[PDB]
Amino acid sequence: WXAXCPA
Amino acid sequence: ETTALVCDNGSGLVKAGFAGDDAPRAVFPSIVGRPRHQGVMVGMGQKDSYVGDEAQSKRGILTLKYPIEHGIITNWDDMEKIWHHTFYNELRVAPEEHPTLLTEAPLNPKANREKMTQIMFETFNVPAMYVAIQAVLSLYASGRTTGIVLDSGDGVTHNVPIYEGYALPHAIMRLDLAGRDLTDYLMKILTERGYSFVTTAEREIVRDIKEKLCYVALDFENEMATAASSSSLEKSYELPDGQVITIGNERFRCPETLFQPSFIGMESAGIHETTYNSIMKCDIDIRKDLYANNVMSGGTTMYPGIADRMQKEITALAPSTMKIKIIAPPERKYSVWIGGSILASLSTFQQMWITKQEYDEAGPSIVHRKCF
Amino acid sequence: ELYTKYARVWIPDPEEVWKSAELLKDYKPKVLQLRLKDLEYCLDPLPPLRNPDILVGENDLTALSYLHEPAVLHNLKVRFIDSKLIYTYCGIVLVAINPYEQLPIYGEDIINAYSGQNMGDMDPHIFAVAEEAYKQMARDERNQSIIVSGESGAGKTVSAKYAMRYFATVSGSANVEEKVLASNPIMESIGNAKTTRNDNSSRFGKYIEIGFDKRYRIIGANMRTYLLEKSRVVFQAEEERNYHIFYQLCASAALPEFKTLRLGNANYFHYTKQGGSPVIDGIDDAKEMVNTRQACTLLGISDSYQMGIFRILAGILHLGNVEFASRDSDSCAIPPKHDPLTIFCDLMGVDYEEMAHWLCHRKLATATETYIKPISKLHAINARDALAKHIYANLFNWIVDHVNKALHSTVKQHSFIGVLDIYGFETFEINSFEQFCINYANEKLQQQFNMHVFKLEQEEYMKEQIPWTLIDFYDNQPCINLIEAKMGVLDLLDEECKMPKGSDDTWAQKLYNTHLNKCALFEKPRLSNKAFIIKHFADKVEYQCEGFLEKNKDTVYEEQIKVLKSSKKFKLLPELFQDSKEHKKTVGHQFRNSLHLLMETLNATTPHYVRCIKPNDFKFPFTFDEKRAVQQLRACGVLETIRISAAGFPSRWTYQEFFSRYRVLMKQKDVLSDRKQTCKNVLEKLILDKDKYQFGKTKIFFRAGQVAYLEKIRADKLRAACIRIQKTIRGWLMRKKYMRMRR
Amino acid sequence: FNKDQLEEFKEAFELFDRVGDGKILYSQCGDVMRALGQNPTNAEVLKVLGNPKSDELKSRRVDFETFLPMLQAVAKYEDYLEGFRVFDGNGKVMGAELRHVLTTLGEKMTEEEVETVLAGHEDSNGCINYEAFLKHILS
Ligand SMILES: Nc1ncnc2c1ncn2[C@@H]1O[C@H](COP(=O)(O)OP(=O)(O)O)[C@@H](O)[C@H]1O
Ligand SMILES: Nc1ncnc2c1ncn2[C@@H]1O[C@H](COP(=O)(O)OP(=O)(O)O)[C@@H](O)[C@H]1O
Ligand SMILES: [Mg+2]
Ligand SMILES: [Mg+2]
Repeated sequence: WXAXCPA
Repeated sequence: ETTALVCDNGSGLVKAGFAGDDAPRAVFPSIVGRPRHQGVMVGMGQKDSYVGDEAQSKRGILTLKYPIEHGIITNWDDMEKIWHHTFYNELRVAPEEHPTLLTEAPLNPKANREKMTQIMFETFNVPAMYVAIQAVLSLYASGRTTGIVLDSGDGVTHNVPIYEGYALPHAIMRLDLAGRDLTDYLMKILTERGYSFVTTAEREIVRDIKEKLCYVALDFENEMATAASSSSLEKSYELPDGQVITIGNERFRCPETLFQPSFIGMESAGIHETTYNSIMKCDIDIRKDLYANNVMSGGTTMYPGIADRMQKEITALAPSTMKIKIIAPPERKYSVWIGGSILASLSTFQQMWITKQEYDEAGPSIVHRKCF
Repeated sequence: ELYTKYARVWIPDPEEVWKSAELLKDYKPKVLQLRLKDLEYCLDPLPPLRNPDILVGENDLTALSYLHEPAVLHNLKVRFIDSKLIYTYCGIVLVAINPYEQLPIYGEDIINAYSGQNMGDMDPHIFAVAEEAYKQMARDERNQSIIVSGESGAGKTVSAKYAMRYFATVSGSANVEEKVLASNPIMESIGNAKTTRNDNSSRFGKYIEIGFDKRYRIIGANMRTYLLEKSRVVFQAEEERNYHIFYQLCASAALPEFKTLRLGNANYFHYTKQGGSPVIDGIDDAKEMVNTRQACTLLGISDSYQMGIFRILAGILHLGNVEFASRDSDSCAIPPKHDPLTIFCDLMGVDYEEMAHWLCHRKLATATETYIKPISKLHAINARDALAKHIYANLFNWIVDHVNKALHSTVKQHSFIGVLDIYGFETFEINSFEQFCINYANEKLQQQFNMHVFKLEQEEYMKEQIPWTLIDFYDNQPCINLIEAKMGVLDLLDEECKMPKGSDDTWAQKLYNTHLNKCALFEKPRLSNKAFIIKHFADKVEYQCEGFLEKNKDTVYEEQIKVLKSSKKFKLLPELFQDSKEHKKTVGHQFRNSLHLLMETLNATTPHYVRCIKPNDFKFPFTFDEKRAVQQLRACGVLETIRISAAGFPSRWTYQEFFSRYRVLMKQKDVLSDRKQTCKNVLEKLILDKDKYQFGKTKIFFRAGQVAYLEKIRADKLRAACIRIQKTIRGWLMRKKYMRMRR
Repeated sequence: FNKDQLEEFKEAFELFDRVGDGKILYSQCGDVMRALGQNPTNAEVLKVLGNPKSDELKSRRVDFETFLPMLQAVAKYEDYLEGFRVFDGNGKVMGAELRHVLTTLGEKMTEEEVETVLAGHEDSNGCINYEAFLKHILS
């Protein structure tokens, strides 16, 4: 992703 | 007439084929490999890349990236190779001549749709494109117009309640627990038995174990006590080199994490309790219909017994009178592709495509505006 | 604007579609005083006007001076009843009305008499059109075909019989035709059905190519079939029947050969049972099949294959009795032993357990693996019926091949003349997917007809000097676009077959939403959601949506075909299949594609046309009923053709024939041996302007009514001179009486 | 008409009186006019007679004085030639066609009248020189 997770 | 293409960017597989077929004409892991060692033999062949079944065959020599993580495309440069390989090698088709249909998880970052379009029109020059919610396509796949679809991929799990062909977007839940996190947990617990799997090529060796020998406990505490009480659960497996490895209760302990993400250390509840808490968000009128039409979808729901474990569990949350039914067609891994094949061949849909002309006028923002 | 005392006019009536009057007050400008034997009849925001008795009975319906439905119906009535003439022409179209008694007319010496002569030279007869076909094929290597069209029982098959007999006697020098006629019992037995209005209606379209050598001797004939009504096999509206062969077979169950076929009575089997009407009056099917079996025996199909055919049809009847128990919303099954599957598997020699599985489940196989699913009881029932329809349609396409093997000849076919027998445009008091297909094929055929007639008139005018623009034509393409094109009625019908849950109720809503006020030609019946109304070229037709989808749907599960193809008991069952994307295609798209295979065959060819119309419903010999015949003649597009011709310059006179008839108008002042320039001078006196006539090279063309104008002024001059002559004769004769008395 | 004409016409009229009352029937008035050189149409004859009804036409008798205004009213070749040239160009006319038209069109005559007027004017082919026949019937 961009925040709460690695992607 | 020119038939549309139907393509599904899973995390774990690419599935592609021609609309109107009842199965994909290509499936292969959406995996990109690069050589890491030194090339000793001058005059041997040389490649900067392998894709799919190639990167599978040689994997001992390669580092394997997935360009997709939790359904977000994490680098485009490899993804564009995966699409290029899909159209030119797997389907052997010019994309200039066929509409294309592309498939996406419900919440994922809105920038993803813009880039995923921009590459279809700039790189492949596709005539026409559309992007469709995986759970919607699962309904077309399973012959229904009302249901709640639980869909779980290699990279994402999500629920989407749909009633009478209206989707119900306030009631939509997304847990990114998936095949890959079941793999990584499987590695961590396998370490307990004195095996370690350390590398990308080796992680797929784990995954083949997960696919062959995992199953879901119909009571967790019963079978856990049983395996301690006797080894009848225990089964064993041959690594590529011929080493045997042997696995007990531990093969169910991974499927149980879907029902207790406390093992992985997630906050949120198992997918039964998300499914229920999704239905509760729905209007009380509809719920009697969503309880009957529970549809399993995607490969992470292929584990033997997940259907019964779901039914026995959600039948404990739901009020005693309601009829609870769970619907698990044995092709469900394909079903998102099948339902996309059905959708792409409807005549009403032909008005829906994003045209190259209208993208060229409107710019990639069009994909949010038109598509849903 | 002519009406006088002693004018005559046609008026509408409830009982005969038109009735004549004489007008007995001179009209000038609001109501007319008419005698019949009195009425005053209203004018409204003019009445039709009637041809002088010299015209009525004239041998070409375009010869008349006033063209309209009353005059046409009158001419056909008087020719049929009074002169016992069954044949009449309109424009190029021959129009044929079945005498429904035998007649002398078809004998050999008439066949010989017609040969060699043009369509103006002789009174109309079917031989005259066949002789036109033969004469065009003699001018041009271009193939010719003959198209025979009308309501069921109007006499299409008999008109084909005679049209082929013409070639057989004139060309033939020795035995194709005796084989062709021996083919009729077989193709009727497999291909004819009993329908609400009459029995023995042909549910397909049949094309015979008579082949010629390079001296136009008949070498051999090739038969093609199109547009088969496959849906009738498994479904039947009330008081109809499926194809005769099934009843003949059931009626024959007592015979010892059939005894192994374990047949019932004809209302036992679920396919034959549905219509509720086993028996046709005055046909004993048990002694029909003796005919059809002899037809096979003569036409070269062995007793081995005949017993194969009946073994397959008994297989289908036994297949239909298979009944499925449910287990589930999503699973069904077959009870522990089910007798109509036990018998069926013995008849076609396959494993009961394998059919039990593959009937019940279906298989789907990807790049990697094979998956086997239960299916709901409704899908299993649709699959069973799609299988029965596929077995039937392949047995049909096989019997037509083993016929052609008897009818081909190895010599090269230099050219062919083709004869086509096809159901006519048809409108009923319920309409259903079959009628929608029939009316779509008729819309196509009369597009080809309109374009052909418009071409032939563009050719004729350019044989003259005259500008084309006066010509125009009825283009019916927007109805074909409504029926056939994408987002058309058939396309949205297949879409409901694709869509996850589909019903005629939900279909019709799509129809309305898309067409209802987007298109001039699609309409909703004011007081139903369930039906829709199409403005077909002839007349508005109302189609009910209910049970389109069940009729629309075929999909054969490939593994069900494979279980049959694995059979080894007898040789015919493998042979039928032996010879996918095809298997998916719905009935409404196999019909489309077979209609293209037809229209591309005809569009390679030059058409000639025969229209059949049926005088009366009740089988009364050689009477006539107005109320049907007007509907038939609208269904034939004859009325539209006539109205178009009346808009143009319908009448033709050759300068010689005009001068000869109208010399009475002229004077010795005004005759000069160059006939054309004399008539050019005279006509401008008599009729004001070219706006009413054109000078051709060899003919004069008139707008409607100028012929009646000529006959009016001629008859006036004729009476004026006649009475002058009588008056003068009596003057001198009375002077003779004055001499008689005074002497 | 002068006194001499009136006297000759009255004498002729009285010669046609077959009942002795000095009168003829209305239906004979036209015949007398034609015998006296008039050529009225049947319509003209009925008009000068006053379009009489059947009963008075068949039984009502009128003397000369009432007849005279009618004769006056009636009194107050190239057309004949063109009329015959309609049905012709060798100067002949078929006997059959003239017979048919005279017995079936116009003021239809009896077969005996047509035979009588045509008698002696047709040749072996059955053709009449119509200029001579016209002069003959106008004499
Ligand atoms: N038969 C099976 N049993 C258990 N797990 C499976 C099975 N097939 C696939 N999986 C796992 O599920 C994931 C693939 O699911 P899939 O629906 O193909 O993903 P995607 O969303 O990319 O299509 C992978 O983690 C794979 O290991
Ligand atoms: N020209 C004809 N002479 C004698 N009988 C005729 C003629 N035309 C039609 N009929 C009668 O009408 C019947 C019905 O017409 P037919 O051609 O057999 O059916 P269809 O018109 O459906 O092909 C014929 O069997 C025959 O008895
Ligand atoms: Mg998926
Ligand atoms: Mg017939």
